[PDB]
Amino acid sequence: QTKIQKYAGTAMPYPNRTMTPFYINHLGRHGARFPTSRKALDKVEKVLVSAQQENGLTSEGMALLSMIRRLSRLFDGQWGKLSKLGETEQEGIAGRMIRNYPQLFSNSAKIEAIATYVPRSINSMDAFLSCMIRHNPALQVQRSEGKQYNHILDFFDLNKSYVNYKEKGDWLPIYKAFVHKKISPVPIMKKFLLNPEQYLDKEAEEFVMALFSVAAILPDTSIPLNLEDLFTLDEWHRYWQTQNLRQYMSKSSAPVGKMLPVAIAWPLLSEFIRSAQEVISGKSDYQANFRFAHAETVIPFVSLMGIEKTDVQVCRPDSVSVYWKDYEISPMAANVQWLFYRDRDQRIWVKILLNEEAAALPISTACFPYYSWEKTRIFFNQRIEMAKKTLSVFNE
Repeated sequence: QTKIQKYAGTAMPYPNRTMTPFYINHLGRHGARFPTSRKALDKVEKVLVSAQQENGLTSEGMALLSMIRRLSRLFDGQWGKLSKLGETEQEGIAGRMIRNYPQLFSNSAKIEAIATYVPRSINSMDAFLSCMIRHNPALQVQRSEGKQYNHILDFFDLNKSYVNYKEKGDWLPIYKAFVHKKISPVPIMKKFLLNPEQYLDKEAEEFVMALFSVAAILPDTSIPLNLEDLFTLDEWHRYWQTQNLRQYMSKSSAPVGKMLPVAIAWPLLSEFIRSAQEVISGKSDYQANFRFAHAETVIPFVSLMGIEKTDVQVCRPDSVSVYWKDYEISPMAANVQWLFYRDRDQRIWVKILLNEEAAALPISTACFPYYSWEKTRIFFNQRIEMAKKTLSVFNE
């Protein structure tokens, strides 16, 4: 809601969200989590400590060093864990689902959930499922997780050409030029350090970006401490535009990526269609399929679906933030739900929810937000055919 929250990008907490379908196809990111890496924290601490050693800290810098050390102790042994906020995010998504559609989860409905091998995704799964079961203990639940789901939930680690692009592709120099252009370190470091002009641009920029990283993740930890006022609103705006661009080029439909980051999600799109077709035909009689994974799963998946705006190909880096916004796609606990309906004449309609808001597809319908399942499935199969055609070029 607030501009400052939006500027946390994919580190933004799930936004406030406070007739009846026969099936629900779901994919959700884990809820809000702790930082996964101590790298930014340690870099901020090294710079401040070393400055404290040469009498180079302002008053606010000494206070900042004290605070950073406290965070280091509070984060210790918590890295990457689902936070209590992340638990409550899952409980709200689950709870709104069962209260919006209780017949679907009535009687002895059958649901299945899958997660990656990552504990925060599993703990998110269970927070979600415990809510379901508390509301209806007569639910039939199948719960599984692990590397057997790597191909549909973890494709971003398995595609060699994509891993190479992610680690050393042409988006890197663009991203680094964008950072140098958008971030002025010296005004920020003046708050904390005497003589910030004595710092080289490279270390000054690594310090500032590391500091942003620490401030950006703090609201996801449930620790009652905040660091947003380390920076002005305009500085957060600029930092966000750089992180938004990094996500868009490394994981979404930027021209520099040639759709390789998007194409790799096709097995999940294929899996989504198959599980719906099996429910529709009666081969399966699950009332819902839930899947718990990561931003790296959701972002290319939403782009591959073609949910409008999310697969735009912007040639100019400075224009991306106008057209593609990562906090509207992959906040914490980001999720995609497909709701299936059968009408009076047994026709099948699908409604697509991104973060619980109706999403548009570039096909026609006479009753938005409801789309013809036949037309939608035909469109998704074309998306998969295109993704495979893309992948045939980058076969390494």
